[PDB]
Amino acid sequence: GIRDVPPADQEKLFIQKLRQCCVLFDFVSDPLSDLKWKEVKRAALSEMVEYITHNRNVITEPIYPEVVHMFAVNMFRTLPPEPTLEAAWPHLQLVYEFFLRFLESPDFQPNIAKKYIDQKFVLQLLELFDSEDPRERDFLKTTLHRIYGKFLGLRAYIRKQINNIFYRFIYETEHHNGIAELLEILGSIINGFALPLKEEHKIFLLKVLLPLHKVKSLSVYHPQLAYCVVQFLEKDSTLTEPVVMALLKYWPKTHSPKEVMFLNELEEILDVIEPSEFVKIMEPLFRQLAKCVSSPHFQVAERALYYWNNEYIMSLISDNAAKILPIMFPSLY
Amino acid sequence: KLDPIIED
Repeated sequence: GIRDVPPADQEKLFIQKLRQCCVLFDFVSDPLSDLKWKEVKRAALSEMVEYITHNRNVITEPIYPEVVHMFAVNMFRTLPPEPTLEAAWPHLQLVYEFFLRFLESPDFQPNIAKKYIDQKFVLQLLELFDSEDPRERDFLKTTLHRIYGKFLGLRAYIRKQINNIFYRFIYETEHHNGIAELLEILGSIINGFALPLKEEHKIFLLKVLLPLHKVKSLSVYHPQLAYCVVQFLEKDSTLTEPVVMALLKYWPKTHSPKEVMFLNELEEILDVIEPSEFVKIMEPLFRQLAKCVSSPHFQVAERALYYWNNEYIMSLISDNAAKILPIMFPSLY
Repeated sequence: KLDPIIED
């Protein structure tokens, strides 16, 4: 290991390995090519992971630019046009692992690192969320979460650029492989919002999160989206009417199994709803619920019927029985 | 899974 040469020589050798790992190998054209050198690079990456994991005061000031340059050269690249996996994963996996341990080390000083981990770095990182490889997206997700946490100065930039990605997805391409992972990061951020909610965030709910419900591939990221929406209503109950009315607007207009995820989101909203907000939206909500109960899709009908077994929802229905019963049972009440 | 991040 690096640990086994004299302490005077260790930084030099560490830098030397980081630079060797800037050599890039092709795993696609000829997959049996250069196996000896590929292994040399894998072992060097693995050695550097161990070295920063098991030693202290080894991330010195000259290490920072070398680490960031090594990451960039390996990771910032044009992406190709069940899932398609990244053939270079045997190396990229270890670069992600090492960079993560770099960020999480007790030696790590954000006041030094911020000179190299900047808006440009975050821009290029965020482009990689469109990777087809779910393992890459998973490492990216964790990495960006760590960066957002440790770099206060980058937080506004990260939020804005995720919004740019979301806007292009909604209004242009309707195709992006990592919406779910980005919403997962946003969920953790929304949960930490202070009160009262900044106007920036309410705009983000109303202009970004709600319109995400209209994109045809919604089912891929819907659980993560619902979680973000519910967190907003736990923070500020006065946003209930615009959220519920928008959800009702985006509700499928043919009977569909996709209504199941809409019923899930809506029940999760009702679980945190205030009685006075409930009365505002109960009539349109239960008109939709009545249609779902009568759905010719068995799973939709059953799913809607379960609302009656939610004790809290039933207490709200029962306190407003005179207005809700005639909607749920027109030929009776 | 991801820990909350407190606004600051």
